[PDB]
Amino acid sequence: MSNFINIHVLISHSPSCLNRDDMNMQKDAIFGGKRRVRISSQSLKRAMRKSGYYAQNIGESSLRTIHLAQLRDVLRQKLGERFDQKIIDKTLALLSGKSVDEAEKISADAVTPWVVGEIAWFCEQVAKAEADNLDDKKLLKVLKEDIAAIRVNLQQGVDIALSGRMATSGMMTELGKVDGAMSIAHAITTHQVDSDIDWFTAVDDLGTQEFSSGVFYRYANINLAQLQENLGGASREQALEIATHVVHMLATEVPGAKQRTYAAFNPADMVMVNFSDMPLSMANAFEKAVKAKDGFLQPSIQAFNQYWDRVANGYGLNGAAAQFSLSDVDPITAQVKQMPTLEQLKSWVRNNGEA
Amino acid sequence: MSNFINIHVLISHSPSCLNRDDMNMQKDAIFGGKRRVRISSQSLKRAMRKSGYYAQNIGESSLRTIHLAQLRDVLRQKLGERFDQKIIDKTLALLSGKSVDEAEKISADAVTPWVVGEIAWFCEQVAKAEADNLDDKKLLKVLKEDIAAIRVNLQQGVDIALSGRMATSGMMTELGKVDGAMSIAHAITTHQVDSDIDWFTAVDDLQEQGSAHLGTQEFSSGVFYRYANINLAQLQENLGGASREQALEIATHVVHMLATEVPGAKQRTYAAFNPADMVMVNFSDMPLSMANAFEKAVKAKDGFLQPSIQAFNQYWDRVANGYGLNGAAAQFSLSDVDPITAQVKQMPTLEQLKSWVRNNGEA
Amino acid sequence: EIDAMALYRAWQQLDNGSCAQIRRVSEPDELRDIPAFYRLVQPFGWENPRHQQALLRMVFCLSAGKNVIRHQDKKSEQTTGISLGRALANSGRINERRIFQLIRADRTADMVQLRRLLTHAEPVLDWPLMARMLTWWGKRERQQLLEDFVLTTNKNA
Amino acid sequence: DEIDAMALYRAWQQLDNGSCAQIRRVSEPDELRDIPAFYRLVQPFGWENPRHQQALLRMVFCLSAGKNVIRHQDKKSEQTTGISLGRALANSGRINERRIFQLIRADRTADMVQLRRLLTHAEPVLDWPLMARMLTWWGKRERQQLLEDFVLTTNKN
Amino acid sequence: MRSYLILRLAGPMQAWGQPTFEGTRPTGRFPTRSGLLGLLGACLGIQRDDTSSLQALSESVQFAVRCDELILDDRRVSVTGLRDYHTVLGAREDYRGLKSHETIQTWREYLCDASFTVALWLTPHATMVISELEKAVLKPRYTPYLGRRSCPLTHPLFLGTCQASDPQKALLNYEPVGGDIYSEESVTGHHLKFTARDEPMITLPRQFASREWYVIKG
Repeated sequence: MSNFINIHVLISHSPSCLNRDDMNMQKDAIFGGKRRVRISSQSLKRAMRKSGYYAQNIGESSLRTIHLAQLRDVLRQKLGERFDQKIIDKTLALLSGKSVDEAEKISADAVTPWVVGEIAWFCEQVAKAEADNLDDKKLLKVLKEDIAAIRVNLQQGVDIALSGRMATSGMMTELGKVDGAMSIAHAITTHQVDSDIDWFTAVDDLGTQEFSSGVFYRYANINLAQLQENLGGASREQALEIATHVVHMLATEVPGAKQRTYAAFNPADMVMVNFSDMPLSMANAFEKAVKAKDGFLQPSIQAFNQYWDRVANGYGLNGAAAQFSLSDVDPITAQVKQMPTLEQLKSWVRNNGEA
Repeated sequence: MSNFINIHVLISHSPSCLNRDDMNMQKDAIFGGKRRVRISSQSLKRAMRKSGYYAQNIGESSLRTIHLAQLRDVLRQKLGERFDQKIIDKTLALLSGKSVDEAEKISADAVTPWVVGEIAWFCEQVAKAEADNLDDKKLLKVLKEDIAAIRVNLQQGVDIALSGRMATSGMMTELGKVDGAMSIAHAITTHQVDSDIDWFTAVDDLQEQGSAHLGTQEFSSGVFYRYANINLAQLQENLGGASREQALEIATHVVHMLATEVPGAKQRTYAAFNPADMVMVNFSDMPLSMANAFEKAVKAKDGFLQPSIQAFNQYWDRVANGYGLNGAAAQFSLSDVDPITAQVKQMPTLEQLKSWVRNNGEA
Repeated sequence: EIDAMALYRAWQQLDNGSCAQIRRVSEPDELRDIPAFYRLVQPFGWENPRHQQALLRMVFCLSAGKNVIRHQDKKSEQTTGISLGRALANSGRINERRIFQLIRADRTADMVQLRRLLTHAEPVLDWPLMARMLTWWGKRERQQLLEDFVLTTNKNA
Repeated sequence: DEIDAMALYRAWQQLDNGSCAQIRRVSEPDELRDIPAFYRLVQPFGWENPRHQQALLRMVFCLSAGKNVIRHQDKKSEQTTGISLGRALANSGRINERRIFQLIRADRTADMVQLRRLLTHAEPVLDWPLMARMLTWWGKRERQQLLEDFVLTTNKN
Repeated sequence: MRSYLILRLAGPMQAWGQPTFEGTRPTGRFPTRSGLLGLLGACLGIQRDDTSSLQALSESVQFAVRCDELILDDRRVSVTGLRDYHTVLGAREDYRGLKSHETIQTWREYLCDASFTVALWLTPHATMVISELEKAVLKPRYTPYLGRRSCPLTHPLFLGTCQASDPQKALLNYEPVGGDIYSEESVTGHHLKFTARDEPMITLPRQFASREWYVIKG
């Protein structure tokens, strides 16, 4: 029973039109002295969130906004048959800290994530309080007593239980603070994307590099205890189910229309999952930027494996570990159960690292 | 026997923002006329302090606060089974120098480290004192005679035995001054860093995106040099007179933490959970940092990490040979590197290094 | 003199491309390297060399963002509106030592630091007053900034 | 309407050591305007009224010689005023006449610097509100009266 | 730095007086010093002739008054006023004896929708201590009212007790924040004053002397 599960992913896809800044340029980042192409974790997260896989296997995603008026209209249309409009308005008002009239514009302090199931639950508590002659103050007081009952509703807002939420006003300041379970890094390429060439000297002499594809390292880990808590006390099984869908999405999703370069042929380029007591990232396997052989993918896997060996042996990691890669690279010595397909890896995660 | 344990660590981090200032900008520092990214000592100290490894292997961290009311209630709830409530309250008042009503906002003059075990022991002494109609000033006079029996309580407050404490009022003003045993430096990168900048937004799911204004968060990656040392004599003293064995124990736990613990800042979004790539521990008579190995900012070839480590090694040769350092030294490194001068015992794993420390550098 | 609210209104209605392109500078003089700047500030007398330095400063601050500096007209009662220092102090986001190190910061060091403060504090203020302050920007206008900051912080507590 | 001198005095006496320290570092009266602690000190005493600023700047500057360099003493019930600055300086036995000479002939700013040096050196005992009035006007007449009081005192005593 | 006692004066109607020797009995917009001294007096069952106790009280205590605006269902309700055509039949014609007027008439002004938060503290020459005042306000001896006896309190006189440097700072801990404050002690950033004739001349019954409030606007 280890508390952290670490997801290491090597993914091969285009290095362009993925994640741009304010000036039409693809994001990047310097690592080990070389410029890598970067996809930013906000982008990853939101790409996963709005993905179809998520919609079909996790649920509906949170409703993030700053427009309380329009949220008011939405909540009326979506809950209006179940509570009276006045109870809805009261509830949104108590949670946001703003007055809900029928004005045209009502802004919160910041863009906040909203779960409609959660809001509905609160509507229940508000209406019940109204029938029970409770003032807002002891309402807040009693709600503070059982929070897990509020977190149960995050099973309809899993993205929030995963990546967290802060509130600055309303009752949400004491009932709505959620500490995210999943930590996720920025995707960085394992290699330099600028062509490794001095064009001056080169013109005298008139591994092979890829250009329309690049190899990215994605790291994420999930704090199971934390996920269970944020979900209102759900079981380690439900945890592991969600963590599994995250291993999948992390291993497969590319922001925008684009997808993995070899999407139609294999299901994943390289994936390793590893249970542990303390999270640790493998990015340092690429501090020394990878140099091409037949492209960048298997020299990257080679690096990943060599480093995994040295770290595991050095720091004494005897937690469960599984890896999926259909490349024949020199094998990874430690007790790392190899997985023939992706799905088998996913089922190995679903089963707490034994299947 | 050598009094000082020197701990040097080289740790490389992926893109991250592990420590920032009042305006959300990475903490830096100028060294050798170049800009290094910096992680303050405080950030480290507290990261270690509140870490899980500390809770398992060392004990309970102190409780730092200024809100004496909240602290009062905490003390009541956690000690009520062993002492009567106004024994407790009077202890808190005597130690703090402030009146403990049941007003629910009572502030000390500054944030201060409170060790619950210490407080317990004081509770005993004062119960004893008022079974004896003994005066407060006289009790002060008594407790001042034997400070060691007060310091012995810091075994349930090692972080303070390591990092010292000063108060400005209450009996602590003469009973509570601890001179820290561990000295630790701000972590700095061994190379120049020009930080990168992430231009971000927040999508509003309810409005047509349109033109927006983008936020900016400074971030970078980098190879950091951590340094810390432990004054064994001082630590023994601060623990009521513990043995050198217990000190070498705590020292070991510090080595582990300093090699593995990373500040939590921005980690949910940059996740730079990196373990150290080199750890050297060196016993000595006079503490000495190796920061000067990177005074000439390390220039990168096949990364910053390899050149950093080689820099560290070469300087260590120079200084060792120069100042004539005959002290126990051991090194752990995830890379097989150019050989440091052979008088340093290589360790294939971190735990082997740690057992080498526990055993006073002879095993 | 230079029309302020005009320049403000022009900045509020500039096209987002030009806007983002301007924001990107890191020093007022770098604005001279940008076309959108010239088109922006030409209607307000950039062509007269007396007014140039001033404009460079004003725009630089505005370059913090299209809606970082929030103008608010002075109340008819009051003789002057909310000055910069009062605004910053009112933000609650600025530390006294930032202001102190601001007024002691050298030509040039000075504007960069101010812009950082502006983005951080997103102040509501009487803009033309700020504009005047930027027109002159000498020892006593700086010292006045520190005064307003310190005195407002003390008043409000 | 008129500036309270005694209030300011006592205020300076009870100031926290850090603030006093911060103020004690000016080397010139106008530098007081660079210092937060100063504005906090003189805010109650009408700093915000332009009429009293120069005056206040001098007062504080002289006080800024030390926390108890200027020992105030009340006048005797009989006589109409207390001890004048010149008289006290002369009474100290540490001040040489030529110092006063070069003082009353000094340019603006420089005179206050010199004066503060004389005050640190002498630790005079005097009627502070009197000195405060003197600093409030500080013109030819006052400089002259200073040297005269000095001379006649040194003559009899 | 200093310990404060915090009271709330709230009721449907209040009345805090201004100089009059006539049948119209005016009100101002917030508690008068005299009146607060009277409120405390009533709590500390002080009879009207007890000049010693009255003087002790007056020299011991000082006040700061905050004007709290009412909010109902997220709307502001301004303090308004009221004039009562107040009649008395069989009223004394003279101080001695029993002849009386058929009818006399008076006009008395009240404050509607008013509520105040008061902070009081002790003087350096205090004959009293705050524990006393707290005990009294919690268990008054004479009936406590808001100006006139026909004006009940709708909220306990005791609000709390705390410690600070300003009155302003003290009052910050207690909702609603944002109202104007009239204090007997100066607050550094603030320069405006407000003249009144609140101060009871205890040696001379039912006569008041001029004083000045310090104003801390919100």
